[PDB]
Amino acid sequence: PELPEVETIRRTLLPLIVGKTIEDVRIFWPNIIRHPRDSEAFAARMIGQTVRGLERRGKFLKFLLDRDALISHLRMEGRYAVASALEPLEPHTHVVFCFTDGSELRYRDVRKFGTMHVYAKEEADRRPPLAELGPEPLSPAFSPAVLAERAVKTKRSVKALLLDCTVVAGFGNIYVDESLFRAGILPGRPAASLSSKEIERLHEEMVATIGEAVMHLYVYGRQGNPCKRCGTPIEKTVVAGRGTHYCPRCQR
DNA sequence: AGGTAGATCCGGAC
DNA sequence: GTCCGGATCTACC
Ligand SMILES: [Zn+2]
Repeated sequence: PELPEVETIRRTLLPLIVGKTIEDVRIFWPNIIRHPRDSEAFAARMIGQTVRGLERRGKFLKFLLDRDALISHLRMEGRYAVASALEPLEPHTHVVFCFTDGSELRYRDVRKFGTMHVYAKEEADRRPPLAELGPEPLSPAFSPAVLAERAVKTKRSVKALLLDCTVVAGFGNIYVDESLFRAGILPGRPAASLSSKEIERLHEEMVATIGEAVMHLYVYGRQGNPCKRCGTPIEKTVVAGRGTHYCPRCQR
Protein backbone atom coordinates (compact mmCIF):
# COMPACT_ATOMS: atom_id res chain seq x y z
CA PRO A 1 0.00 0.00 0.00
CA GLU A 2 1.00 3.62 -0.71
CA LEU A 3 0.93 6.49 1.81
CA PRO A 4 -2.82 7.26 1.37
CA GLU A 5 -3.83 3.62 2.01
CA VAL A 6 -1.49 3.39 5.01
CA GLU A 7 -3.16 6.49 6.47
CA THR A 8 -6.56 4.78 5.94
CA ILE A 9 -5.29 1.61 7.64
CA ARG A 10 -4.01 3.68 10.52
CA ARG A 11 -7.34 5.40 10.97
CA THR A 12 -9.49 2.32 10.61
CA LEU A 13 -7.30 -0.15 12.58
CA LEU A 14 -6.86 1.99 15.72
CA PRO A 15 -10.40 1.56 17.06
CA LEU A 16 -10.28 -2.23 16.42
CA ILE A 17 -7.30 -2.71 18.70
CA VAL A 18 -6.99 0.22 21.04
CA GLY A 19 -7.11 -0.93 24.68
CA LYS A 20 -6.55 -4.65 23.98
CA THR A 21 -3.69 -6.44 25.91
CA ILE A 22 -1.34 -8.91 24.16
CA GLU A 23 -1.47 -12.41 25.57
CA ASP A 24 0.63 -14.11 22.88
CA VAL A 25 2.57 -13.37 19.70
CA ARG A 26 2.94 -16.17 17.11
CA ILE A 27 5.40 -15.90 14.21
CA PHE A 28 5.27 -18.23 11.21
CA TRP A 29 7.99 -16.46 9.13
CA PRO A 30 10.80 -15.24 11.41
CA ASN A 31 12.47 -13.12 8.73
CA ILE A 32 9.72 -10.41 9.01
CA ILE A 33 11.10 -9.67 12.49
CA ARG A 34 14.14 -7.32 12.20
CA HIS A 35 14.50 -6.18 15.81
CA PRO A 36 15.09 -7.72 18.22
CA ARG A 37 16.89 -10.04 15.78
CA ASP A 38 15.66 -13.09 17.74
CA SER A 39 11.96 -13.58 16.98
CA GLU A 40 11.49 -15.29 20.36
CA ALA A 41 12.64 -12.10 22.21
CA PHE A 42 10.33 -10.03 19.98
CA ALA A 43 7.37 -12.23 21.00
CA ALA A 44 8.32 -12.37 24.68
CA ARG A 45 8.66 -8.61 25.15
CA MET A 46 5.26 -7.80 23.61
CA ILE A 47 3.36 -10.11 25.99
CA GLY A 48 1.41 -8.21 28.62
CA GLN A 49 1.44 -4.81 26.91
CA THR A 50 -1.75 -2.99 25.98
CA VAL A 51 -2.12 -1.17 22.67
CA ARG A 52 -2.45 2.58 23.35
CA GLY A 53 -2.27 4.20 19.88
CA LEU A 54 -1.35 3.95 16.22
CA GLU A 55 0.58 6.57 14.26
CA ARG A 56 2.03 6.75 10.81
CA ARG A 57 5.35 8.16 9.50
CA GLY A 58 5.74 7.93 5.71
CA LYS A 59 4.49 4.42 4.87
CA PHE A 60 5.52 2.99 8.33
CA LEU A 61 2.76 2.30 10.94
CA LYS A 62 3.87 2.83 14.53
CA PHE A 63 1.89 0.84 17.08
CA LEU A 64 2.24 2.43 20.53
CA LEU A 65 2.08 -0.12 23.40
CA ASP A 66 2.82 0.43 27.13
CA ARG A 67 6.55 0.54 27.03
CA ASP A 68 7.38 -0.31 23.40
CA ALA A 69 6.57 0.89 19.86
CA LEU A 70 6.17 -1.76 17.08
CA ILE A 71 7.20 -0.18 13.71
CA SER A 72 5.74 -1.98 10.74
CA HIS A 73 6.14 -1.67 6.92
CA LEU A 74 3.72 -3.59 4.68
CA ARG A 75 5.72 -2.97 1.52
CA MET A 76 3.73 -3.83 -1.56
CA GLU A 77 1.25 -6.45 -0.36
CA GLY A 78 1.23 -6.67 3.45
CA ARG A 79 -2.19 -6.33 5.09
CA TYR A 80 -3.61 -6.34 8.65
CA ALA A 81 -6.93 -7.69 9.86
CA VAL A 82 -8.61 -8.16 13.24
CA ALA A 83 -10.58 -11.41 13.73
CA SER A 84 -11.51 -14.17 16.20
CA ALA A 85 -8.97 -16.68 17.52
CA LEU A 86 -11.66 -19.35 17.00
CA GLU A 87 -11.63 -19.09 13.15
CA PRO A 88 -9.18 -20.76 10.69
CA LEU A 89 -6.26 -18.53 9.60
CA GLU A 90 -6.37 -16.93 6.09
CA PRO A 91 -3.47 -17.95 3.72
CA HIS A 92 -0.04 -16.27 4.09
CA THR A 93 -0.57 -15.12 7.69
CA HIS A 94 2.97 -14.72 9.01
CA VAL A 95 2.59 -12.91 12.38
CA VAL A 96 -0.44 -12.99 14.75
CA PHE A 97 -0.81 -10.90 17.94
CA CYS A 98 -3.32 -12.69 20.24
CA PHE A 99 -5.26 -10.44 22.59
CA THR A 100 -6.77 -11.45 25.98
CA ASP A 101 -10.28 -10.88 24.63
CA GLY A 102 -10.00 -13.78 22.15
CA SER A 103 -9.47 -11.46 19.13
CA GLU A 104 -6.24 -11.30 17.09
CA LEU A 105 -4.43 -8.77 14.92
CA ARG A 106 -3.21 -10.78 11.93
CA TYR A 107 -0.46 -9.80 9.54
CA ARG A 108 -0.71 -11.36 6.01
CA ASP A 109 1.70 -10.81 3.11
CA VAL A 110 1.87 -13.06 0.05
CA ARG A 111 5.33 -11.65 -0.87
CA LYS A 112 6.77 -11.72 2.66
CA PHE A 113 8.46 -8.41 2.13
CA GLY A 114 7.18 -6.49 5.14
CA THR A 115 9.23 -5.75 8.21
CA MET A 116 8.67 -5.36 11.98
CA HIS A 117 11.00 -3.68 14.48
CA VAL A 118 10.22 -3.30 18.18
CA TYR A 119 12.01 -0.80 20.45
CA ALA A 120 11.30 1.01 23.71
CA LYS A 121 9.12 3.98 22.63
CA GLU A 122 11.58 6.77 23.48
CA GLU A 123 14.07 5.11 21.18
CA ALA A 124 12.10 4.20 18.05
CA ASP A 125 12.55 7.59 16.31
CA ARG A 126 16.35 7.35 16.73
CA ARG A 127 16.74 3.80 15.36
CA PRO A 128 16.08 2.03 12.08
CA PRO A 129 13.81 2.09 10.11
CA LEU A 130 12.66 5.52 11.26
CA ALA A 131 15.96 7.18 12.01
CA GLU A 132 16.76 9.19 8.87
CA LEU A 133 13.19 9.52 7.61
CA GLY A 134 12.51 12.83 5.85
CA PRO A 135 9.50 15.21 6.48
CA GLU A 136 5.91 14.18 5.82
CA PRO A 137 5.03 15.36 2.23
CA LEU A 138 1.93 17.14 3.53
CA SER A 139 3.70 18.96 6.36
CA PRO A 140 5.18 22.48 6.38
CA ALA A 141 8.57 20.86 7.08
CA PHE A 142 8.60 19.59 3.49
CA SER A 143 9.07 22.94 1.69
CA PRO A 144 10.15 24.14 -1.77
CA ALA A 145 13.28 25.35 0.01
CA VAL A 146 14.02 21.92 1.48
CA LEU A 147 13.48 20.26 -1.87
CA ALA A 148 15.75 22.90 -3.51
CA GLU A 149 18.49 22.27 -0.98
CA ARG A 150 18.48 18.55 -1.67
CA ALA A 151 18.19 18.93 -5.44
CA VAL A 152 21.10 21.35 -5.73
CA LYS A 153 23.46 19.06 -3.80
CA THR A 154 23.06 15.80 -5.78
CA LYS A 155 23.99 14.50 -9.24
CA ARG A 156 21.05 12.06 -9.33
CA SER A 157 17.82 12.29 -11.37
CA VAL A 158 14.74 14.13 -10.02
CA LYS A 159 12.99 10.76 -9.82
CA ALA A 160 15.74 9.20 -7.76
CA LEU A 161 15.56 12.19 -5.41
CA LEU A 162 11.81 11.96 -4.79
CA LEU A 163 12.04 8.21 -4.12
CA ASP A 164 14.72 8.85 -1.45
CA CYS A 165 13.06 8.42 2.02
CA THR A 166 15.52 10.90 3.60
CA VAL A 167 14.24 13.60 1.19
CA VAL A 168 10.51 13.17 1.75
CA ALA A 169 8.73 10.38 3.68
CA GLY A 170 7.04 7.54 1.79
CA PHE A 171 6.31 9.24 -1.56
CA GLY A 172 5.81 6.21 -3.83
CA ASN A 173 6.62 5.45 -7.47
CA ILE A 174 3.07 6.07 -8.58
CA TYR A 175 2.90 9.47 -6.94
CA VAL A 176 6.38 10.43 -8.22
CA ASP A 177 5.39 9.76 -11.87
CA GLU A 178 1.95 11.43 -11.53
CA SER A 179 3.55 14.50 -9.79
CA LEU A 180 6.27 14.90 -12.40
CA PHE A 181 3.63 14.68 -15.19
CA ARG A 182 1.49 17.35 -13.49
CA ALA A 183 4.55 19.54 -13.02
CA GLY A 184 5.73 19.10 -16.65
CA ILE A 185 9.10 17.64 -15.63
CA LEU A 186 10.78 14.64 -17.23
CA PRO A 187 11.70 11.95 -14.66
CA GLY A 188 15.24 11.47 -16.07
CA ARG A 189 16.08 15.19 -15.50
CA PRO A 190 19.11 15.78 -13.20
CA ALA A 191 17.67 17.14 -9.93
CA ALA A 192 20.26 19.85 -10.03
CA SER A 193 19.02 21.05 -13.45
CA LEU A 194 15.59 22.15 -12.12
CA SER A 195 15.04 25.90 -11.86
CA SER A 196 13.48 27.34 -8.76
CA LYS A 197 10.31 27.87 -10.76
CA GLU A 198 10.26 24.17 -11.56
CA ILE A 199 11.15 23.18 -7.98
CA GLU A 200 8.22 25.22 -6.72
CA ARG A 201 5.86 23.79 -9.28
CA LEU A 202 7.09 20.20 -8.48
CA HIS A 203 6.57 20.85 -4.77
CA GLU A 204 3.01 22.10 -5.39
CA GLU A 205 2.06 19.18 -7.63
CA MET A 206 3.52 16.65 -5.11
CA VAL A 207 1.31 18.12 -2.35
CA ALA A 208 -1.87 18.33 -4.42
CA THR A 209 -1.33 14.82 -5.78
CA ILE A 210 -0.74 13.06 -2.54
CA GLY A 211 -3.10 15.43 -0.71
CA GLU A 212 -6.02 14.60 -3.09
CA ALA A 213 -5.28 10.90 -2.61
CA VAL A 214 -5.08 10.98 1.20
CA MET A 215 -8.31 12.98 1.21
CA HIS A 216 -7.92 8.60 -12.48
CA LEU A 217 -4.18 8.34 -13.28
CA TYR A 218 -2.43 10.36 -16.02
CA VAL A 219 0.60 8.21 -16.73
CA TYR A 220 1.21 5.44 -14.15
CA GLY A 221 0.52 2.07 -15.77
CA ARG A 222 -0.96 3.76 -18.90
CA GLN A 223 2.04 2.80 -21.08
CA GLY A 224 0.92 2.84 -24.73
CA ASN A 225 -2.38 4.57 -24.06
CA PRO A 226 -2.98 8.15 -25.17
CA CYS A 227 -2.05 10.90 -22.70
CA LYS A 228 -5.24 12.28 -21.18
CA ARG A 229 -4.13 15.82 -21.76
CA CYS A 230 -2.69 15.69 -25.31
CA GLY A 231 -3.30 12.28 -26.79
CA THR A 232 0.38 11.46 -27.28
CA PRO A 233 1.11 7.82 -26.31
CA ILE A 234 2.46 7.50 -22.77
CA GLU A 235 5.94 5.99 -22.65
CA LYS A 236 7.51 3.64 -20.09
CA THR A 237 11.23 3.34 -19.37
CA VAL A 238 13.55 2.52 -16.44
CA VAL A 239 14.72 5.57 -14.42
CA ALA A 240 16.34 5.26 -10.97
CA GLY A 241 16.03 1.46 -11.43
CA ARG A 242 12.21 1.53 -11.45
CA GLY A 243 9.38 1.32 -14.03
CA THR A 244 8.80 4.99 -15.07
CA HIS A 245 5.88 6.48 -17.10
CA TYR A 246 5.74 9.86 -18.73
CA CYS A 247 4.28 11.91 -21.63
CA PRO A 248 7.13 12.84 -24.00
CA ARG A 249 5.29 15.89 -25.29
CA CYS A 250 4.15 17.45 -22.02
CA GLN A 251 7.10 16.76 -19.74
CA ARG A 252 10.39 18.52 -20.47
C1' DA B 1 34.50 11.78 4.33
C1' DG B 2 30.29 10.28 2.36
C1' DG B 3 27.63 10.33 -1.73
C1' DT B 4 25.73 6.62 -4.67
C1' DA B 5 25.24 2.37 -7.22
C1' DG B 6 24.48 -2.59 -6.66
C1' DA B 7 22.78 -6.23 -4.07
C1' DT B 8 18.71 -8.16 -1.39
C1' DC B 9 14.38 -10.34 -0.06
C1' DC B 10 10.03 -13.35 -2.29
C1' DG B 11 6.79 -15.63 -5.11
C1' DG B 12 3.11 -14.43 -8.69
C1' DA B 13 3.04 -13.22 -13.77
C1' DC B 14 4.06 -13.79 -18.42
C1' DG C 1 13.81 -18.93 -16.02
C1' DT C 2 12.92 -13.70 -15.80
C1' DC C 3 11.13 -9.56 -14.10
C1' DC C 4 9.77 -6.51 -10.34
C1' DG C 5 9.90 -3.78 -5.93
C1' DG C 6 10.94 -0.29 -0.61
C1' DA C 7 14.21 0.66 2.14
C1' DT C 8 18.05 -1.07 3.91
C1' DC C 9 22.83 -2.53 4.02
C1' DT C 10 27.31 -3.29 1.70
C1' DA C 11 31.04 -1.72 -1.06
C1' DC C 12 33.30 1.33 -4.45
C1' DC C 13 35.72 5.67 -4.82
ZN1 LIG D 1 0.60 14.63 -22.95
